[PDB]
Amino acid sequence: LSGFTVKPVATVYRRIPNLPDCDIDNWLNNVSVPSPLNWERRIFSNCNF
Amino acid sequence: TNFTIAGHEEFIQTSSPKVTIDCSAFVCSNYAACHDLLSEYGTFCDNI
Ligand SMILES: *[C@@H]1O[C@H](CO)[C@@H](O)[C@H](O)[C@H]1NC(C)=O
Repeated sequence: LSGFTVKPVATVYRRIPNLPDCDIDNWLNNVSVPSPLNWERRIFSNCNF
Repeated sequence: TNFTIAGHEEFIQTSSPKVTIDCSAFVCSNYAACHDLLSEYGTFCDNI
């Protein structure tokens, strides 16, 4: 017959708490709008969003 | 004028390991979205 797999009995969930926000809205809604010639870049890491 | 007796050994292959392959489990082990497309063929695993 066809194969089978043992069904899981629980669920493991691990995350790092106490992390600051990324604040992408504060970067997108900035009053300093650049141009395609001098486009800007900001990297978001180790944050929640 | 004088003789002795010599012994020799020889092996001939007769049997072989009976290998069975589960085609459905080999292709779409634990994924239903995979089986939904593997059943669109079916006959490949059947003939295997
Ligand atoms: C825009 O970005 C600059 C540079 O970080 C910052 O000084 C300024 O407060 C920002 N303005 C707004 C409205 O977020």
